[PDB]
Amino acid sequence: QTVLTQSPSSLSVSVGDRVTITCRASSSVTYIHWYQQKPGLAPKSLIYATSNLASGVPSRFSGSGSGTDYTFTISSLQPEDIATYYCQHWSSKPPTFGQGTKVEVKRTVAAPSVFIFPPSDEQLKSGTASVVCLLNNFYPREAKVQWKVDNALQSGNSQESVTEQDSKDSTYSLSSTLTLSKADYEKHKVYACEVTHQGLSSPVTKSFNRGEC
Amino acid sequence: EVQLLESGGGLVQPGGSLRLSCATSGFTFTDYYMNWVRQAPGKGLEWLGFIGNKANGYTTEYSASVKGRFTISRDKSKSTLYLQMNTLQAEDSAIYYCTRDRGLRFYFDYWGQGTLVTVSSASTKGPSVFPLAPCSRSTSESTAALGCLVKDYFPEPVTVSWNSGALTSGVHTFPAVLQSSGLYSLSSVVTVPSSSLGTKTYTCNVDHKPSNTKVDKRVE
Repeated sequence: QTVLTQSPSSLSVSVGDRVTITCRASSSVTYIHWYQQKPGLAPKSLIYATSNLASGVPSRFSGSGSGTDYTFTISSLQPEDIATYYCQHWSSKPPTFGQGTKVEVKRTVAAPSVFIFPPSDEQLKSGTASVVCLLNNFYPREAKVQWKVDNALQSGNSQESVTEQDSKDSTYSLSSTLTLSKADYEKHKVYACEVTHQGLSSPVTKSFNRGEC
Repeated sequence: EVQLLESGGGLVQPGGSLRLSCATSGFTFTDYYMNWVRQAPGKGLEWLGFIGNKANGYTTEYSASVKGRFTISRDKSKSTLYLQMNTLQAEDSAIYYCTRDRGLRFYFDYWGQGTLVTVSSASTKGPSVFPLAPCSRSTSESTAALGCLVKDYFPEPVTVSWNSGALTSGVHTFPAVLQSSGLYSLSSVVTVPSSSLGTKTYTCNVDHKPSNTKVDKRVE
């Protein structure tokens, strides 16, 4: 089995700059094929037979290389190119793929828009209480979210989920959820979400008082 | 226009069987070599095998990792490709894509969107859809966020749209997180102007086909 090894495995480059991904085969191959996998979508043919661009692929993409070493290039990186790229060979059985290379763009710092949501009545009657905190459209993705209940700092009772970079604005979004039982929820009043991010001079806090919504 | 559509994926018990199907259109089916490639939830792409065109009466090839278990076949009269999977295991849980070969052992020029297979002993549980709304509108801020919390479901996946696809701008459906209970939970949010809260309606259309659970919940 001919093993293809891509390098690097991750990239963060400014719009308009050059991205160069490498694909090394453990043994010489005739051709190398490249596929692009945008978030939530299946892989799509980008470059075939080492240097041929599939139909509709823009001029910023190109391919080269021979034998054991190959190269995929994006000369002027665009947000629409945010994805994971794979190299593939069919010169040996079975045809393998490289491990993939994650490509993300760099943009100006954008502070997140924080929102907090109290648990619904319908859920509360079931016995549980989920408190959601939302950080919308920010960059970079490094963000710190701390939950406070009556000013008491929480830990281990919440779960975060962050989205893939959006091509429309090059930002990320984060969802934090705090889960407590109805009884535990009802023995406290102030539910706060404190957000730390590079685009914020000081941490932003969004909160609400139980019984008051 | 070449079109590949997978179906048949779902929850399967370890050591069990499952059969996937790939319906094609927009090209002469028997003229092309059809393949199967799978992707584990964050890992790479692994080729499974192929079945040649009628330039071999359906000659098949498989990877050592699935030979003896998976079986590829095709039906010319239906322009459909099949993947019979037997003796399923935990490591077989992945998104299965049926792809099209441009030539003979050449490259995959066309792909389907995939069908998810989940090998688990856990049971199917439909989600509960709770609304995500702020305590008060607040006239200061010009933008407000709404949402829906799709909680306690298994297995993946779940589909979420707003106002039957009419509302798409500002929507952010987050990737599901696996809760300590082995059940998934995810939030779908949308930002809208505060001047709309109390004027127009906002409904989230949640579909969890694995449990036949379709829910249209109103947020405001």
